Amino acid sequence: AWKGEVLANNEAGQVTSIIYNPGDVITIVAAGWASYGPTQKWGPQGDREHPDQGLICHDAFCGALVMKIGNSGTIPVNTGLFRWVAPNNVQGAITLIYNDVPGTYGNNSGSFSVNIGKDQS
Amino acid sequence: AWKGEVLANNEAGQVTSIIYNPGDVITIVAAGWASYGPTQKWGPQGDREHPDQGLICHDAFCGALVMKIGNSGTIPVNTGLFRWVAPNNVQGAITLIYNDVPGTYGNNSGSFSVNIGKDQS
Amino acid sequence: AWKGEVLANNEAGQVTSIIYNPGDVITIVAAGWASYGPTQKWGPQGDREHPDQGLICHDAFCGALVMKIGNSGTIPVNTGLFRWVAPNNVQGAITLIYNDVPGTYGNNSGSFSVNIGKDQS
Amino acid sequence: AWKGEVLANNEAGQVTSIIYNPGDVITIVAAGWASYGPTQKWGPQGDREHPDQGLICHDAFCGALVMKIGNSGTIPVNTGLFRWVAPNNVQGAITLIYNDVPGTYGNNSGSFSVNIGKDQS
Ligand SMILES: COc1ccc(C(=O)c2cc(OC)c(OC)c(OC)c2)cc1S[C@@H]1O[C@H](CO)[C@H](O)[C@H](O)[C@H]1O
Ligand SMILES: COc1ccc(C(=O)c2cc(OC)c(OC)c(OC)c2)cc1S[C@@H]1O[C@H](CO)[C@H](O)[C@H](O)[C@H]1O
Ligand SMILES: COc1ccc(C(=O)c2cc(OC)c(OC)c(OC)c2)cc1S[C@@H]1O[C@H](CO)[C@H](O)[C@H](O)[C@H]1O
Ligand SMILES: [Ca+2]
Ligand SMILES: [Ca+2]
Ligand SMILES: [Ca+2]
Ligand SMILES: [Ca+2]
Repeated sequence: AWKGEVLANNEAGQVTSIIYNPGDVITIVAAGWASYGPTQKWGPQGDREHPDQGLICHDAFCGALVMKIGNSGTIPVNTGLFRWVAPNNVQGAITLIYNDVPGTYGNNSGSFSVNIGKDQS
Repeated sequence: AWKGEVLANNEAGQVTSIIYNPGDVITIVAAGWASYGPTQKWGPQGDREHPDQGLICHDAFCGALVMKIGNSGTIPVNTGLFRWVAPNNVQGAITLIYNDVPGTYGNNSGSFSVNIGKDQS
Repeated sequence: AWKGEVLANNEAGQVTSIIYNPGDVITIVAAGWASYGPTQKWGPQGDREHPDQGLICHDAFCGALVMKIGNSGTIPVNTGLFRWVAPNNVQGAITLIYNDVPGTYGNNSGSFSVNIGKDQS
Repeated sequence: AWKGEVLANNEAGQVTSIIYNPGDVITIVAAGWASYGPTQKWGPQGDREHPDQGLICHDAFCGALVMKIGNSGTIPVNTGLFRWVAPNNVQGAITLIYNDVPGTYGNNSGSFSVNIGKDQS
């Protein structure tokens, strides 16, 4: 398994040791509090009231946890994924990223703690 | 494994099909949006700004997900637990409960979608 | 999980650390060479040519690996069981035993090396 | 997971659905009775008394279960593998094969029933 943190201010995102291969089943659990700028903080599902001004993932809220698998588009993680199979034909290293608008990470704060494991299959 | 909804207004809580036995390793993933009364909604970590006015779980925020195992006291769940082993001598049915003040659940709204599975041991 | 040795000359068999609980899924893998008396040796499936002269398990060959779960009768194991669920209402410690005729274990030799794990459920 | 039969008389072997990838933990359970020619039959550990006359796998007995992983050389399976990882730089499709001398498969009979699963990591 992999265990680490994802900083809200990291535009590049946090590379993990997990390589998603075809047929893999994985479980992700994410926790913690972070901000895209404001004083308030939000958990891994982010801020359901904030408008999307060009987020790196249009299928999750501003301040939510998202990922890429290899060269893929952004995929919502939020609080996690239970015994999940990639619905698309994606393969490769998982990178975790805080959902914010490109070029606006500098004022972000906080972090999520994240576990990723492969399940039986 | 078990998958189901934990209603915010369900004061008795949601009994699951999971019996926790000594040595069991479990994973929980919880998602969704709910309120203890206000117009706003919060995830399974609840509302970090809201004071404790007599919650069923003093170790989690108002609006968070908690559980009991058989006749245990409440245990925080929040977004979930990854390959978790019970610290205390506990056993029996896992029940999932929305964290609010007893007798104040009537004005609650939303639900959390929750998966629980036993892991390889 | 549990790992250990099942000696062919141990009429009581080997009590393992595994407590089989309702709903568990288990995997057993057994390996090695053992004898019920002759200079020849046989693997965990035993000797398919040998008549049953009062074996502890009538559903496996003489020299096979078998088990008991709590107060059950003998259940054939042979080379192992893959993601296996016990009959309804069978529960308790798993005991591994070499299949021979009671009172005839003293001339036995060799052992099976066995792994038992709980699988995801 | 994969489940299927490996015939003793199939020189090329049984190609499975399992692609072994770097990091994968696998379990195999093999069972059954087969012959390399004589009237006797042996399980997946094969015949410990038969000399090696140019077997496809010098590390296992004649009549044992063996495998190839992608372009690897033969690797013993015998009764199976419990939560096993392959050597570095061994990867690809698993093919299961009865251990005999090339060109001598036609007088073989019987089959092994095999299960292969990927385990939690
Ligand atoms: C207290 O935090 C904010 C309040 C409003 C905005 C807006 O930019 C905004 C702009 C609007 O019109 C131009 C608008 O509609 C009238 C609106 O509706 C609520 C919000 C952004 C932020 S944080 C700000 O968020 C962005 C991400 O969207 C970046 O993360 C930035 O670094 C943050 O400071
Ligand atoms: C070389 O070792 C043996 C040879 C024959 C027997 C028989 O008792 C036997 C008797 C038969 O008919 C009367 C028979 O006819 C089909 C047969 O066929 C192969 C074998 C047992 C044994 S080992 C002996 O085995 C027993 C368990 O069966 C005990 O484990 C004992 O300790 C061993 O010495
Ligand atoms: C070394 O391998 C053998 C040698 C001889 C035989 C016999 O068929 C045979 C025939 C006899 O009469 C004509 C006989 O007289 C009593 C005898 O004594 C033992 C054996 C079979 C085998 S198995 C052989 O194994 C190889 C692998 O090593 C191949 O799998 C082959 O296909 C098998 O036949
Ligand atoms: Ca920002
Ligand atoms: Ca309330
Ligand atoms: Ca004996
Ligand atoms: Ca042959």
